[PDB]
Amino acid sequence: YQRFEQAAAFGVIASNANCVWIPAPGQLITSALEDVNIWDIKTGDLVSKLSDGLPPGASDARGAKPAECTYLEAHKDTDLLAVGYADGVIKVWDLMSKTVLLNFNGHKAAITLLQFDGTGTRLISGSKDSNIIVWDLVGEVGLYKLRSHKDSITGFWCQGEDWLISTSKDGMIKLWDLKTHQCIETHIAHTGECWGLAVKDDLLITTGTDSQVKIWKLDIENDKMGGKLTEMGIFEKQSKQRGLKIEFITNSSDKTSFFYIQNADKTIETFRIRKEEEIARGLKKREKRLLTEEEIAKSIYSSFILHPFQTIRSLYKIKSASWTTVSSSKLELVLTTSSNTIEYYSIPYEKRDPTSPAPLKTHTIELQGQRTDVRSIDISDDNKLLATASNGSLKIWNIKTHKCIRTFECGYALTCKFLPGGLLVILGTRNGELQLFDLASSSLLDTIEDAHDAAIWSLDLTSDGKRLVTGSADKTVKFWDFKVLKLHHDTTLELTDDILCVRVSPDDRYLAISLLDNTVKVFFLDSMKFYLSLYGHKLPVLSIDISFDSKMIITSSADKNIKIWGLDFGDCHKSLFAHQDSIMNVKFLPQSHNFFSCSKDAVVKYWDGEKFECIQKLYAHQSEVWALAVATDGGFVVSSSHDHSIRIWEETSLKAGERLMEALDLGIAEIEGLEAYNRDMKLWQRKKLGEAPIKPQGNAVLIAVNKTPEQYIMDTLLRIRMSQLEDALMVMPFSYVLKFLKFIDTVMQNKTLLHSHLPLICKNLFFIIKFNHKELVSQKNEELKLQINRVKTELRSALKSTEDDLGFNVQGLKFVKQQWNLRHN
Amino acid sequence: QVDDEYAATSGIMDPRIIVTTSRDPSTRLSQFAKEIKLLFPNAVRLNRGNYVMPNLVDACKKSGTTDLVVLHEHRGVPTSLTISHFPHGPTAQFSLHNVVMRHDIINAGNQSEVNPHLIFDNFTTALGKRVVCILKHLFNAGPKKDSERVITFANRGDFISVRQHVYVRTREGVEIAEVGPRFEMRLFELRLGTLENKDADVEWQLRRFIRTANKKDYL
Amino acid sequence: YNVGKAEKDGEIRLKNGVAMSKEELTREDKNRLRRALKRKRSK
Amino acid sequence: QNYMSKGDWTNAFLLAMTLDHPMRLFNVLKRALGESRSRQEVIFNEELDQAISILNDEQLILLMKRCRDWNTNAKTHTIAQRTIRCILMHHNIAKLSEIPGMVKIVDAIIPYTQRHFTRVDNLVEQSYILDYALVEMDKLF
Amino acid sequence: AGSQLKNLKAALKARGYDREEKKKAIAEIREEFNPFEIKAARNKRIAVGKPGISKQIGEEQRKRAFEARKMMKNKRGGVIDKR
RNA sequence: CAACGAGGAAUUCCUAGUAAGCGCAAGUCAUCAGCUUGCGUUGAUUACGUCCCUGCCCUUUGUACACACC
Repeated sequence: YQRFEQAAAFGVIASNANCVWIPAPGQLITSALEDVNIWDIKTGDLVSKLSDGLPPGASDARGAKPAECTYLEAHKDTDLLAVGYADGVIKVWDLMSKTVLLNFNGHKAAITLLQFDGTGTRLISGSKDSNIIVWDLVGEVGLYKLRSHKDSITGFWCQGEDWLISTSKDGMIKLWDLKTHQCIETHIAHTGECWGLAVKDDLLITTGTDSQVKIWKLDIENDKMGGKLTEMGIFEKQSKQRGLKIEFITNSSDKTSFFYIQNADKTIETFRIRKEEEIARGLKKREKRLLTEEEIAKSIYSSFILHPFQTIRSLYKIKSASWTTVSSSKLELVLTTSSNTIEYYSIPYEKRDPTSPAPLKTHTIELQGQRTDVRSIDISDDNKLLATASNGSLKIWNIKTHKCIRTFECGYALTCKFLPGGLLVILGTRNGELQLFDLASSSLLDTIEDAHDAAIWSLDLTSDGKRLVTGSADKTVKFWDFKVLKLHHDTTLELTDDILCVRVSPDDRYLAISLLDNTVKVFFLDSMKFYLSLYGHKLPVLSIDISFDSKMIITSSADKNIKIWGLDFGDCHKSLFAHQDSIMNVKFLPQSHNFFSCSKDAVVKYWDGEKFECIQKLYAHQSEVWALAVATDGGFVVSSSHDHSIRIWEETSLKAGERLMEALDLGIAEIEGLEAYNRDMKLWQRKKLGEAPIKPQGNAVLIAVNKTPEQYIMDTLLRIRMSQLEDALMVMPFSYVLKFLKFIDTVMQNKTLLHSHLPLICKNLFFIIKFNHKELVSQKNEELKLQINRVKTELRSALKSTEDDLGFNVQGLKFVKQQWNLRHN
Repeated sequence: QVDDEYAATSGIMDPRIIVTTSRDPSTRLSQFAKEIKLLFPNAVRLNRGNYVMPNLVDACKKSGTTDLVVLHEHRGVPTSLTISHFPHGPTAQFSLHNVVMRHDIINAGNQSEVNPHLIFDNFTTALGKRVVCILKHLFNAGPKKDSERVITFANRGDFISVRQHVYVRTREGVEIAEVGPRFEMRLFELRLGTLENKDADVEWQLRRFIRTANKKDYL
Repeated sequence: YNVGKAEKDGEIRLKNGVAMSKEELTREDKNRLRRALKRKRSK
Repeated sequence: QNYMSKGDWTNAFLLAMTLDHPMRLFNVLKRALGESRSRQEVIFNEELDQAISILNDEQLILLMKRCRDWNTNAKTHTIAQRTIRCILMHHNIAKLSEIPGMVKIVDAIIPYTQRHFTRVDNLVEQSYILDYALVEMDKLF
Repeated sequence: AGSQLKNLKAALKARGYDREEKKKAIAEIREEFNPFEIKAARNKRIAVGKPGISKQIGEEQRKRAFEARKMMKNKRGGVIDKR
């Protein structure tokens, strides 16, 4: 089969992520969906769209949504970009050659921050699962995993090798000793969530849910448990919503610091922090009226040391920000908003006055977007493309360059079409209005106010284009002719119910209209004849399509299935269940009975109309796919969605006993090696100190598991089971019995792990010598005789030591019970 | 329901089965008898050579075996099986007609040996209920409900098709595979005593030569 | 005497005789112990 | 958590008793008991058993409930016996009797201590095969 | 060696809203894991027959022959098609 | 101037009156005589252990009441 693929994607400038700024104002790296695009603020042309080397839709593209980019981060000097995605992976790229250097999956959910540390070679990553991982770049390895938070990492701040401090989506801020990787000090920052974190070395600043911004003093050289990070006071903001990014700078040329708190909605609150001279010379002024009350007033600090500034607003909802500064009169702040647009503002400040009633944007990159979801897409013969929006941003992109060359202002527009000669656009809006535009001249040929009484929903041209059909939610359809380039309403068919889709056949033959009452009706255009009524869909029914032979129709709806109907008798053929949310649109190919259907669950699907298989399951969008349009000839198809994206699609085993035996042999070999080393040390300290042994290096597995040999043998002796212990001790020969006795003799000198394993040592040792008693009493060596005596003394001393307190506790507890009885029985 | 000479130990106790050949068996009958002893569980095979049937029956019913399957051949091709239930119970003796065995065809692996499920298709008469009881009290009572081998005794006009299948239950249905010997057996005689005598009263035996023979089933 | 269940719902006492408190135990051991008593409550 | 990491078992013990974290209480008592066997009237270190000596009625009733259901093991029973012993030798016996609830605990854990006394006494009994083997090894010449 | 059930579960995990792939996979595993409708001999130096299919065609052949003779049995006419 | 002097690779079955040798009768409503089923006579070798391999199965709270073990 000649399958499909994706040629190019566009329409997005700023998506659901952050932005990093690079100096030359300068350029900006930001996120499109799953690929990062670089822009020069000066002009705004797309100078780079760094993307994955595999086209989404190819043979090896995997059967899920692609990983949406969620955090940009940049290493400036060594020229790296660490980007992180919504499944958890982190791709690190060199920006010179634009290839992937590092893949760092690691996490389990989407990631929320990156940070390079010690400028190169170390990257710390926090994610929507509460872990925070340190990575080395010279080893390609997750070094450490700091794991004590509970919801989702909202920010952190690190210095090199000793202290990190994170704050998460519970109420908690935590300080981490990066030598031991244990959390040191935990506080409850804000009572709900904790969304912000910034720090200029003395003071730390956090924000939570609603306007309560908390100043903290971190004293890194503290020694008390609670008190490495103390809280110094709160203050308020003007926004009652989630402040969710705070960031600081030190402008040079005197020395000064500024921080911003961006908000949820539309607003960045900027602040100047003042200096120690005006701290000292402002203390007395609130220390006037002359001291318990004055001490309470001096303790109740935030408004003192912090100074609000020019509160920068924007048109839309704010997603991310970052700035640069010179002179303290060029606080130059780039800002990516949610409805895709970046904006370069810059506030001046003459070091006492901010010199403006409201700040000024110096640049704005917004041309290649829409600010809303594209409710209707369309195409030319093959050259141009039509995107219809809610703000009014009709845009005429072109296929061969992916640039909007022409744009207008219409309104809440939901359907549109071209006109068959090209260079002319019809459109209907969500109120009772229709509109006409072109390509060479300006916007409005004419609008028709009161084109319909209520919301228009779907229009369609005839194949010659002279006559179009508009169906609207005022329970009417209307017909319009083109008189000479103006619209002529002549007839109107009022139904009983809100018509919400129209279509004609591609050979002027049928008019199929989809009502809200779960059905469609097929009429003859030449008679308004009411040929057919197709019924049985069971929810209100979206897009129709008529085939090229005018024999076979499709019918999509919110019932998550598309129905194929034969139009000769109105008989159904299939009722195939696709698309687990809602099929928004469905369109045939030009010459074939194959068709496409794009749906409200971020997927388009390629089907055939003969076997009714699914030919292909294309998976490049991230959210609700609102429209798709097929080429008139050739058959490449564009699809446009809710994530502001527009994309093109073209054609192509030991056991117990022997485990204990090998553990006993290596353990006792290490033990008597160290004892020979100690005898060598005593002889070379008691004789002429001219020589000694060189070094017994400790065993590989013993230093690998970090155990003394008594502990190593003790835990494998623990790890054999009680059912095969009498077999594990019976398998081993008498030489291993003798070194087992050496092991017991050494282990009852370390009286810690003697007393924690007394009945195990007793059971094993007594079975061993009870089973091997005949040979043991025939061995002739005073070393083993002294060994048995030493084991006997220490073992019986431990056992009588534990039964002493057992008997003490018996007599004491029954005395307690008996004196309670003789008190009040 | 369970009838009058099986009701004492219907589901109380597991059975115990001997599977044995006629006399000096051929090799395909020995393969067949191994297939029958690992068709139904808690069955063992006994090498009949120079065994008298009275003292074989007496040794079985004082060792405590529940029932006996004696297999008869014809030049490899097995032709009969007699099931004798030992606590002075019934003998149902059958002829075997279309026998295809896995030792003949294919090294397809090993069997499953789980307590199987049992399908009985249209044993409608009281003789059908009788032969159902005698055929299923040589199986283990109460298997697990996710046991993945089933066997089937399906009546097809007095010719019990006997098969064995393994199964998984997939997303769109159930996928079956055929293990073990397929038969069509047919009962030619029941009688109410054990195998030793042939002086026992007959509950049923087919009348081949009556003129209304081929008019009815379980005649 | 024998070790029964816990007397309040802020802790559990296993039959062993050792006890965990809900707040004190880690979330990995809370998943492990939920799975364990789910099996013990499934058999 | 910081005390349990860095050592320091006495203030760790009283914080585990205040928070009522019973597995951590067993760990701090087991670790302090093991290091008490290691180093060298007093059974824990002196600061910790003074910290046991100065706790009040409801704290020692929950401590003895913990000792009660640790004593049902034959493994975790030594820690329970050392804690019962230091309570007995650092508190007043009339106070311990007249605390409301301290008979439904000590009657629960008298027979378990008797069971363990029988078991450890039989271990001492069958510990004399070493002595028999030594008298044979000395008869060897 | 290993069970036919274990190999069948492995074959289902191997094969895994398309329809014809499932028709093909189901027919493939059925005619693979049905060994009693082929016949295999032992090569003394192997599927050698298809018994049920040969039986089905040999008896359908004589079934239509028997119905043809029963149709012929008491006829006396016949069209004479000389075309 | 054809075959053949105990039958290759592989493969199947088998543990005591058993494998195997030997003959003699019957012919029991299905099956069988190109044979089937009985009946006696003679009667062993080697395992009778083990989960190491190949598989199949079971359990993973000890519950059922002490003691003991865990």
